[PDB]
Amino acid sequence: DDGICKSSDCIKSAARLIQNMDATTEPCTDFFKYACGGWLKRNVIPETSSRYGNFDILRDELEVVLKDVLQEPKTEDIVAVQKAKALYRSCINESAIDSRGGEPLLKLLPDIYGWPVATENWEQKYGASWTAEKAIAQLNSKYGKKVLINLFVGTDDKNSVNHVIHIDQPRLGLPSRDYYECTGIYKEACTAYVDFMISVARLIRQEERLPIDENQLALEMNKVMELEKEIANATAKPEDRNDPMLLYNKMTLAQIQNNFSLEINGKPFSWLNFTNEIMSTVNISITNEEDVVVYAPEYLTKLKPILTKYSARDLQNLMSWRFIMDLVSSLSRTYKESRNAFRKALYGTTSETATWRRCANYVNGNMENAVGRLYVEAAFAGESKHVVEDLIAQIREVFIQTLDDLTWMDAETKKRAEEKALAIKERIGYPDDIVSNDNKLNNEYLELNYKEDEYFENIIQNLKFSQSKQLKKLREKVDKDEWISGAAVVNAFYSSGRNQIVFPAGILQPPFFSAQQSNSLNYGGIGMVIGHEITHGFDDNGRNFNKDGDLVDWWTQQSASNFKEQSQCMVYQYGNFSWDLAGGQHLNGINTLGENIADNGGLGQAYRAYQNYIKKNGEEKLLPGLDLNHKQLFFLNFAQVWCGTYRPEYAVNSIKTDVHSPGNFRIIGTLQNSAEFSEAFHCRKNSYMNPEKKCRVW
Ligand SMILES: O=C(N[C@H]1CCS[C@H]2CCC[C@@H](C(=O)O)N2C1=O)[C@@H](S)Cc1ccccc1
Ligand SMILES: *[C@@H]1O[C@H](CO)[C@@H](O)[C@H](O)[C@H]1NC(C)=O
Ligand SMILES: *[C@@H]1O[C@H](CO)[C@@H](O)[C@H](O)[C@H]1NC(C)=O
Ligand SMILES: *[C@@H]1O[C@H](CO)[C@@H](O)[C@H](O)[C@H]1NC(C)=O
Ligand SMILES: *[C@@H]1O[C@H](CO)[C@@H](O)[C@H](O)[C@H]1NC(C)=O
Ligand SMILES: [Zn+2]
Repeated sequence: DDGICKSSDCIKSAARLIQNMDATTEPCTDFFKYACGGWLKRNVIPETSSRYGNFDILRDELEVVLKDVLQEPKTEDIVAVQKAKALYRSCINESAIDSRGGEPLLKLLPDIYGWPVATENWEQKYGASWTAEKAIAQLNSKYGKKVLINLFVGTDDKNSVNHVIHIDQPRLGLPSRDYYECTGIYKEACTAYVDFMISVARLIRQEERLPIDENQLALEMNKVMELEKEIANATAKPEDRNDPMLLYNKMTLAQIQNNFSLEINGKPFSWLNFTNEIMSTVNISITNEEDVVVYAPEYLTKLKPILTKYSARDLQNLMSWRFIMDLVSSLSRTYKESRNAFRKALYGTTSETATWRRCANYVNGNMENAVGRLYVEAAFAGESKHVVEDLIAQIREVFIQTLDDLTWMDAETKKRAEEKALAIKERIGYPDDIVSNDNKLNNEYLELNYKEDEYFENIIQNLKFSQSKQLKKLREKVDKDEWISGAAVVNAFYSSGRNQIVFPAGILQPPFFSAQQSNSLNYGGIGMVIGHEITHGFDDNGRNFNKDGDLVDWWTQQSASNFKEQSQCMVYQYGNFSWDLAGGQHLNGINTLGENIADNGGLGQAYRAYQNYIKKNGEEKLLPGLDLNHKQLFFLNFAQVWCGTYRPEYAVNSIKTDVHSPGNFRIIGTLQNSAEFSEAFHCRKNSYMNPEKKCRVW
């Protein structure tokens, strides 16, 4: 007995670890290169990917399973499954889609008050009866597209069992407000955006047999850009939306009318009319004392002088465009190709992913429980669920025990933190009844009826369905049994309004987890993920919500002040990271703070749980071909979760839009703060990976 594990499962783990690492790099100088340098040398980002790495590879591999389970009818399939497969088949039939051209979009445009640039005599046909209230509400209520003013039904932050109407600033056509500077690194994207507008307007006019005036098209679409630039500059930055206590402003609709008046197309904007135009689609009446949560009061105030300068036509040119730009990829090849330069500018990709991949993901996104059922029956093992349950119990207890060691909280706040940690609701794998209750699964989709030659009608039906569902919830209680993710997902989640952590079946696989892989690897993989999600209940957002999901302050003044002091260290740390792929720009340490807190706390929680495991059960057998002990393998597996790279165009995008740090800096930043990492690899003091100053929250 040489002490070495020689099982097939140890062999597969060892081979993967060996192939990804670059042992010629000193781990204490750059652990990203040490852990991932072999992967980087062997791989090139595919033409269809904006990012590539071990996470993206797992998602690509999950898509293969979805293809296998969606593409073949089975006699015993229940109606829910038949519908998912029919939807899939409608999506992959490009011949049927191509033969329809843009006709499905042409049929639809009268229902959204047209697109003026592709309409003759727009003012007479649609301007005559146009109102901002009706035009915005139509896009919202029927198609789920929120333009200018984002009104939605969501959970009440301060009463987690109830729903309430929210009003917020809208999303933009470009990835973030920064893009609307339209200079330097943003210039290509802005140019491509307007060219994309022009190209689609041109295609529609061609198919409608209208004359093309290239100068007129450019005049109108550049006016769309000038309008959206003003909208973008009026929106609040993410850094100014990160305190949920300050974001929550509840007031009546009468208050909203008194305090946020708008004059659009020369008409006073009626908030009550706007709200009822939306809620009437689900037979719900609204009066002026309805409570509303306004997340963006400053934005509405800034919108007043903006919208007085624009006509109904100018607004509808932007409003319909924001919907159309989403639809062209559901039309014929000619319409699909109009997006090529825009896609390359935002993502760097030169080709769309395989049709069957896009379609598998589309069906999974819209029928998550039907596809989840098919996925787990094909790919998810039995006892896995129970093993992960036990790992969650260990890490939950480690979090609670660590509270005693934390010197920056008083006893009262620690007790409240333990209360919340004990109340976190765990969801593992999949909801049992997507497999065991056919009636319930069929009835979830009963109102959907797909036609296999009508992909466009199918996706439009799905837009209407999911928006009707959302709006109808206004007077209903929150369903505590609902899962915040489908099972066929390679991710994990935390919900502060439900105080719920979820680990879908899709993430319960190597490198994160296998009942047959070494425990060092499981703790460094899924163990860290579990701690990450629990720690989200206590990050700069989650800490503001109590055990029942309510936005209520349970912190003493001193402990809250200390939380900000401790977390400020990480704001500065990650904000000092320069990203070469993003042109040398610095990460946003405020926007990534929550995820960085979760990374740093979660890895430590997982490590301490692994130490307790060894205390109780003894050391594991070593892996063959690796001169690394199991403490070292714990950190190596953590790091290899994040092996990957980015296209420069997408790095410019993600550094502004991603609330996570890039994988390489999740590795460097977290391990820089870990004394245990530097103990395991015997890093000299003030080596790059072992700075004397270390940040710590949880
Ligand atoms: O870090 C997370 N999840 C990531 C998963 C990698 S990709 C990343 C970048 C793009 C935006 C976003 C997306 O997947 O859409 N995203 C995520 O959610 C947390 S919450 C869950 C998790 C934590 C640690 C290991 C594995 C999972
Ligand atoms: C694709 O759609 C066309 C037109 O409806 C139909 O004739 C053809 O059989 C479909 N192909 C498949 C593989 O279902
Ligand atoms: C952007 O918005 C701010 C705040 O309303 C304003 O002061 C500034 O002039 C705006 N910039 C442009 C270019 O409109
Ligand atoms: C909203 O106002 C319009 C007139 O601009 C009116 O035709 C419509 O019936 C109103 N809708 C509701 C729900 O009151
Ligand atoms: C970098 O770190 C220093 C030291 O804490 C801090 O003062 C500075 O603001 C940080 N810079 C960024 C961009 O985060
Ligand atoms: Zn996270």
